[PDB]
Amino acid sequence: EIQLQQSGPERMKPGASVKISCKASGYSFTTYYIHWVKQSHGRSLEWIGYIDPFNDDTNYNQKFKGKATLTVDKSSSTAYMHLSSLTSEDSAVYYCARSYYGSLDYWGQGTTLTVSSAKTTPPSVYPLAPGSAAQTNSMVTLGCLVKGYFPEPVTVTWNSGSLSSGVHTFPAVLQSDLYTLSSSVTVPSSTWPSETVTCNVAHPASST
Amino acid sequence: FACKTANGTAIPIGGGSANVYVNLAPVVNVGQNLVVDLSTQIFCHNDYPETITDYVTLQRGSAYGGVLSNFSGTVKYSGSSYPFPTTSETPRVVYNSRTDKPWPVALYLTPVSSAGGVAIKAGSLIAVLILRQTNNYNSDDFQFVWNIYANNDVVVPT
Amino acid sequence: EVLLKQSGPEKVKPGASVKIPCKASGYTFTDYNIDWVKQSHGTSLEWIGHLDPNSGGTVYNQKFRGKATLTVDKSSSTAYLELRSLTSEDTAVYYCARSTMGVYRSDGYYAMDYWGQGTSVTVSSAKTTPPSVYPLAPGCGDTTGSSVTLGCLVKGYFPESVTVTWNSGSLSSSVHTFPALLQSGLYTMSSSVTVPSS
Amino acid sequence: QIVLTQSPAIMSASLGEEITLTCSASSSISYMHWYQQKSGTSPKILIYSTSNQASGVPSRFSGSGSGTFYSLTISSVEAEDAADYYCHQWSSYPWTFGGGTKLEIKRADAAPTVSIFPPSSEQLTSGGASVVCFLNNFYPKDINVKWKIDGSERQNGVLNSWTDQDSKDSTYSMSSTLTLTK
Amino acid sequence: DIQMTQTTSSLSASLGDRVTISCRASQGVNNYLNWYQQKPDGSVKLLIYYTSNLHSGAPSRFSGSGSGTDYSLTISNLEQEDIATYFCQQANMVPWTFGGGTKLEIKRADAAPTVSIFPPSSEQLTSGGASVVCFLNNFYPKDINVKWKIDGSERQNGVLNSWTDQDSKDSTYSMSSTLTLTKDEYERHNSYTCEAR
Ligand SMILES: CO[C@H]1O[C@H](CO)[C@@H](O)[C@H](O)[C@@H]1O
Repeated sequence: EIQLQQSGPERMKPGASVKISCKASGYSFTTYYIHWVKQSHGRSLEWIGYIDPFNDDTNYNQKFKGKATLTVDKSSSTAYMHLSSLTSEDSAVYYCARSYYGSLDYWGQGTTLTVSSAKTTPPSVYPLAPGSAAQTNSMVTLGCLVKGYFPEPVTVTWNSGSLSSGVHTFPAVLQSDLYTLSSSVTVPSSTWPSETVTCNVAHPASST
Repeated sequence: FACKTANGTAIPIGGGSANVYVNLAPVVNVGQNLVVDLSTQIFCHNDYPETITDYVTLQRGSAYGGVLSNFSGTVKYSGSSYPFPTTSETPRVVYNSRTDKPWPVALYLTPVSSAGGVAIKAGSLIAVLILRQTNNYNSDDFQFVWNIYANNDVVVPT
Repeated sequence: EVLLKQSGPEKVKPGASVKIPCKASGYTFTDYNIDWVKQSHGTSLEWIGHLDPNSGGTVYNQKFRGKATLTVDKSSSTAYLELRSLTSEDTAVYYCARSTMGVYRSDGYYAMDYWGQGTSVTVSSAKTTPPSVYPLAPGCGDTTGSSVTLGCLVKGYFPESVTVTWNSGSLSSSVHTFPALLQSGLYTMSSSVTVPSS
Repeated sequence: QIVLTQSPAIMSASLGEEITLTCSASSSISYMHWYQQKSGTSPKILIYSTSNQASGVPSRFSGSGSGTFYSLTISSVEAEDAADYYCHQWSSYPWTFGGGTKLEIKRADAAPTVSIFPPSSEQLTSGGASVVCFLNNFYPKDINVKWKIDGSERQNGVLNSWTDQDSKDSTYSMSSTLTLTK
Repeated sequence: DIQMTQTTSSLSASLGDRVTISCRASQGVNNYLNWYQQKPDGSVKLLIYYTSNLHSGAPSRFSGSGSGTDYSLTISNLEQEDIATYFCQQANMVPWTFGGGTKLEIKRADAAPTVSIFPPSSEQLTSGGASVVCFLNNFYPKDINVKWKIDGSERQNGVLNSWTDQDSKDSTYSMSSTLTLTKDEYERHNSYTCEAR
């Protein structure tokens, strides 16, 4: 049915400019307006503006004036958002949406943008094992610490997926412009150290 | 707050009525749109931008004549689209300058089944649009009526 | 480039019917409409009807409602005009043309912007007669200058369509063609050329 | 049905001059469109929506008018502007064309370059004969041609044909013939 | 611009319960208030427009009401597919403004954290650093505070935290804390502890 398709994720550098596209299909393109919305980290929605596909008349949010610029290409039914002079605060998800009856009726899938001067970096992995005594007699908690990599994402698994249950993988957090992640699994104390366990980490950006 | 058309006919302060004659496309195919753009025709301004803000809404929009009998469509107004003829009042457009700014209204009408021949006759009334103006400052709420006429014939292949 | 091609001239009997094709090329056939125009007596232009290739819908002129029907074929980019019962009043040149009308044009350009060469239609019961060609040559008293004048005479042909070419088409200037005139139910025309003495 | 009237049906203009063609209508219309048809060629769009030159039309063509009265102006006449001009409206159904106005170029007078041809042997074999006289490259159009046989005038069997005005040298040409038995 | 405030950021509910979410505008919007739903995976779609109108394809469990400055969303039978975040938006005046959001969560029996502490690995020390980490698995509700104590002294810097979303299989929350030092700074102390309540 009605569908809006955006370009893929982008990775830019401070002071640069980026352009993202939204391809509309399934309706008369010039009949309805196209809007743009930005969701930050912490997930609060902010509204950027709208463009008329009929004649390229635009209105912008006063917050994003100078920064943003919308254009449309009615030959191929595609809209463009341009965000220039990027800073660290411009990392977010940007959405394109159609408008009907005062409401953003259909949405695109969302384009993730990262602004960082950092460069590709392979991760360090460190195992975590209990100290002089276990925290509990019945169950033992084992951890894996993945440190100082870039960029996202990174997958982690235990015994090549054998430990499909009882595992936690916390979201990654920035520190020193590099990402850090940790994961934890819990097994019965009769299993470890009798049965071997290993933390398997893969980083596609560095092919690790 | 006052409005005037492209040919210079005005509506004074307080509301009134006026006539608009619009050039249309001569043919609209089955499955295509007849665009009636009124932003290039109707202009409005604010007399005291230093202390008053004006809010302008399309309070009603009605079909007459050939558009009533052969067409269905939607109205395009300040960020979104609504049915035509309108079933409720639209949101607000803000006027805050002493220089004319267009009234951003447009009709996208598409032929219905069983339309044919001369869909719209020249000089016939095809719509009445009501512009409602309210202000921040006091209790004023005035109505500016617009009568839309076809300036040529329109035909639809059968 | 964009080009519309019609058939050759036609001769038909009174009370017959004829169909005229008009093939399109060089552009998206479904992105424009089609018009038909009839030119009678070499001066009087008039509009027959308007056709939508996507759906095949037509807007006729009520003067021609019982006479003409307009049809389309998307699979070959071809439009047709059919005339149902020809009489002496139906002799004219019939033009197909391409029209931008049908959608909203931002620049306001609604026109017949490309025309096909016409198809002449002659309605008569008379039979076809091949022409007779007689060459023209100068006489004895030549008084030849730097250039000389020759010509050809075509006599007794029907219907009215004849093209004269000189020197296998090698010459395209200093050539005069004279319109034909009816003579006892047959046409006749001549042509002339001026060439340097040789 | 709206009737469009062009006056006069024939009009003349010398090279470089400015000349204005006119088309009037029975009832009011919103636009006027102009088509040009050179000799032996289909009609061609020249002006649309009363003021706009089409694609590739030279800027010396302009249009103006309103209501029931419109006009087409050629600022400076070139020799290739000898053609028929038509006015057209689609503002009311059905769409109608004007009657046409022929444009003729005035130039300097020129004498005709005469020729004559006796009947060739081919027609002599069939027993009939036709004598042909040419008159090439002359201005202006009006000219009268007479025949004389053995010192005596012939007053029958003569047929005459005029070409169209040339688009290069703005002249006419004429062919006169006489058909006789043996 | 019109400030739009939602009362509560999180709503506890149980499957089949009747959930209601309210919105409030700093100035009257002549209706023209919409409700959107963002799934945890990040997709957004419209539920209700013009304060009462169901969008095509939205389930019938949703309804809208309100007028002037106060509006509400209602779900008749809360389901598992309906656990997401909800935003109110006004369209009466440009710029369009959104609400803060409200995320739904399932009600649960309280569970205490399963706390653990890990000394730094040998390899980190070989690479000249140290990080001690603390895991707090499967607690409920989501509110929890963590304090780091070194040799009986408090600390407030050099700490990173990470919370997960509510787990689908058992509706419990988890958290990890990491304290990162240099090797020399790590080696000059003896007692590192993680206490959290
Ligand atoms: C001074 O009062 C008038 O001028 C202002 C201009 O904004 C209007 O709002 C108001 O309704 C009256 O028309």
